[PDB]
Amino acid sequence: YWRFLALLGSALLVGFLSVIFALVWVLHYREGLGWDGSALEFNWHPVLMVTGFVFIQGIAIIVYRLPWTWKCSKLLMKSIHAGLNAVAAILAIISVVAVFENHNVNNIANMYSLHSWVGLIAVICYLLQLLSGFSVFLLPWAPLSLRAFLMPIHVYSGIVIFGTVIATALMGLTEKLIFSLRDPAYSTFPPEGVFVNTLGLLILVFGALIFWIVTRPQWKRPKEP
Amino acid sequence: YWRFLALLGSALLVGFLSVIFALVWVLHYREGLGWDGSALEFNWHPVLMVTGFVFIQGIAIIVYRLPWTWKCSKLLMKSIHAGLNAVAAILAIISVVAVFENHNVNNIANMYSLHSWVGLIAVICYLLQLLSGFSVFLLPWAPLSLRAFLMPIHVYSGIVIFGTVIATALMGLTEKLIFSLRDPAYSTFPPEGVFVNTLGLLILVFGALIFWIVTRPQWKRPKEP
Ligand code: HEM
Ligand code: HEM
Ligand code: HEM
Ligand code: HEM
Ligand SMILES: O=C1O[C@H]([C@@H](O)CO)C(O)=C1O
Ligand SMILES: O=C1O[C@H]([C@@H](O)CO)C(O)=C1O
Ligand SMILES: O=C1O[C@H]([C@@H](O)CO)C(O)=C1O
Ligand SMILES: O=C1O[C@H]([C@@H](O)CO)C(O)=C1O
Ligand SMILES: [Zn+2]
Ligand SMILES: [Zn+2]
Repeated sequence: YWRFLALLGSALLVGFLSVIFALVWVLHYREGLGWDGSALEFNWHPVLMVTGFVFIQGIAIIVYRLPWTWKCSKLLMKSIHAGLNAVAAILAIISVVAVFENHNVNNIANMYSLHSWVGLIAVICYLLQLLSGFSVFLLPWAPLSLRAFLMPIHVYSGIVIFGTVIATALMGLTEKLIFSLRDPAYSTFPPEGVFVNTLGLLILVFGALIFWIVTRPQWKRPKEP
Repeated sequence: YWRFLALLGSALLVGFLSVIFALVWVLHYREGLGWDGSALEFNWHPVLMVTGFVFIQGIAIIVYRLPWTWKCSKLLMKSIHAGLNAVAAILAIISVVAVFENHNVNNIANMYSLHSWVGLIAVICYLLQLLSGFSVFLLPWAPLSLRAFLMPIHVYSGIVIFGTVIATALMGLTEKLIFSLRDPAYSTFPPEGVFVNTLGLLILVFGALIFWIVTRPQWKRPKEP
């Protein structure tokens, strides 16, 4: 229980450092934020993605395993889980729309890269996990048998999409650093290169912590009567 | 059992398509292979990495869950598991040495990228899982209690390193396509862009299949007496 406390502690810390490093990076090293820059608008993409898709979803994934909720309502924890994932969906759609906007405005191509393919798959599958999850596990009419055999799929899919999102983030960082750090070139180890690489590792470690927490059987929410 | 057969079937298929797509890509679209090209030598990197690190390790990770081995020796299955992971280590070290060689020969920088940071971490941790795994679980002198509490770490770490390796592969593809596809630019959807993006997705799906297989409790190797 207290070693769980230390794990949730570390996960929260690394996660918040991921968001801080995202913000510091776009504000300091890049040009900033804004709703038309146009790269000012683009840099909403990494910031949103880290914030909702990696961090908020990272937390939503393990919301049920907090002990101070075990004797809380299941319908309430379903509400927190659904809603937290929902904030993360909204933010990720906003983040993808930002890129489609900066690109259509600036006459760049869409969906040519592997980062966008994987990314868009993870987004679509995230909304399918959200819709099925909401129309089976929150909603009332779904027969208990349908919950019974959707559940292992739904847990697995959640972990898979989480990982895929981490992998797409690291691909995103790479694309941005290679495109942007031309002179000083990325190869020359410039300050933004080390800073962003570190943010990468933080996003990675945070994934590792969330996976550890979420795969302890001794911290699963104790089964309902 | 037969739905397991179909899963191992699909995993093997997608895995072999990953290796085929790697080879077709470096041989067709790039310049080829060789032990001094110098990019001929480099293109050993993706090919080796896909082959040993993604595929051979993908198989080693689920070797114990094949039913036709459940009433086989545990020491034998430990041998296959160890040895398969060992082939994958050898190949991955060869693959990293290839890059350090092409780069030192051609005066490029080392370890400036996030793909190399994560990649090198995954390699070091893969050799630490290999050494600890070999000096606890194959070797005789390790007290059963030390196996008892190393095991959940060791399973977790294996799954984490597998995923990290998948993420580093996708980062690698991205780097290579962005560096190499200058004219026709990657953005222009050239044939190699679609082919390699597809190889990316195959590497991804293969990871998903291996994770599904390896997290079915009904396919864990039945515990020793
Ligand atoms: C993109 C959206 C979602 C993702 C990534 C996701 C992910 C997950 C994950 C990873 C778990 C395993 C947690 C654990 O066992 O500790 C889980 C459990 C669960 N999820 Fe979701 N989920 C999503 C949407 C939803 C929605 C909308 C609902 C609606 C009620 C829902 C209901 C549940 C339930 C009931 C559990 C079982 C909790 C337990 O007793 O351990 N999920 N989810
Ligand atoms: C991890 C979750 C992420 C997802 C799911 C995701 C998804 C996407 C999608 C669908 C696109 C295509 C948009 C378009 O074609 O206009 C895109 C573009 C892009 N993203 Fe991400 N993204 C993520 C994170 C990041 C991060 C953290 C960065 C950091 C800089 C980044 C950098 C880029 C860049 C440079 C592009 C345009 C180049 C391209 O089309 O590949 N992405 N992303
Ligand atoms: C990089 C090297 C390695 C990786 C990635 C790795 C990965 C894994 C994974 C993912 C599992 C879980 C499989 C399952 O539960 O179905 C596992 C199980 C196991 N591994 Fe390893 N392993 C490595 C090295 C070794 C070595 C050298 C040994 C030496 C004997 C070993 C011994 C075992 C044992 C005994 C099990 C339990 C099998 C069972 O009864 O289910 N591992 N390994
Ligand atoms: C997935 C497992 C992989 C691992 C663990 C890995 C690891 C590494 C390491 C440690 C380096 C640094 C070598 C040096 O600095 O000279 C490197 C470089 C490189 N790798 Fe990978 N690699 C992997 C897969 C791939 C794949 C599939 C490609 C496909 C083209 C690729 C493309 C590159 C490129 C272009 C470089 C040089 C640029 C750089 O330093 O980032 N890698 N890799
Ligand atoms: O609706 C639900 O389904 C799961 C599980 O019981 C499925 O077997 C769960 O925790 C609910 O409250
Ligand atoms: O976000 C991007 O960065 C590069 C380039 O615009 C930098 O000048 C690019 O092509 C993107 O899509
Ligand atoms: O050496 C071993 O340790 C594990 C497990 O028993 C640990 O509890 C296993 O399968 C062995 O043969
Ligand atoms: O493997 C590589 O591809 C590019 C470049 O060499 C292509 O001309 C680069 O810098 C690498 O390290
Ligand atoms: Zn852009
Ligand atoms: Zn090179």
